[PDB]
Amino acid sequence: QEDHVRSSFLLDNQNSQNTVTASAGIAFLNIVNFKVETDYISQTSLTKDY
Amino acid sequence: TELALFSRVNGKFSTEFQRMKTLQVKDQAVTTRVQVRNRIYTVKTTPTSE
Repeated sequence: QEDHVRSSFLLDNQNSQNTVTASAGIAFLNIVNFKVETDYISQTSLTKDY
Repeated sequence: TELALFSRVNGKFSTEFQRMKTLQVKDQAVTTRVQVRNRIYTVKTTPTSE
């Protein structure tokens, strides 16, 4: 009896997260007030097997 | 965005955009082969056969 077994596993994974929070707040002497903010969240995952 | 004028006129403007995506692929390929070969007897003719 001859037996051969060959297993091979490959796994790959990659995550990329970006966050950008840009804010601007102007406040005069109780006459003019302007508050702005910008949030940007991005996230990509990728897994690959074999 | 928040804008206040004269400490009496208020304006708020809140926008949001979520965009999610998902891609999955799965492949599979199984191959099997069984070969069997029995050889039990060997039947030959006698040299004195007519």
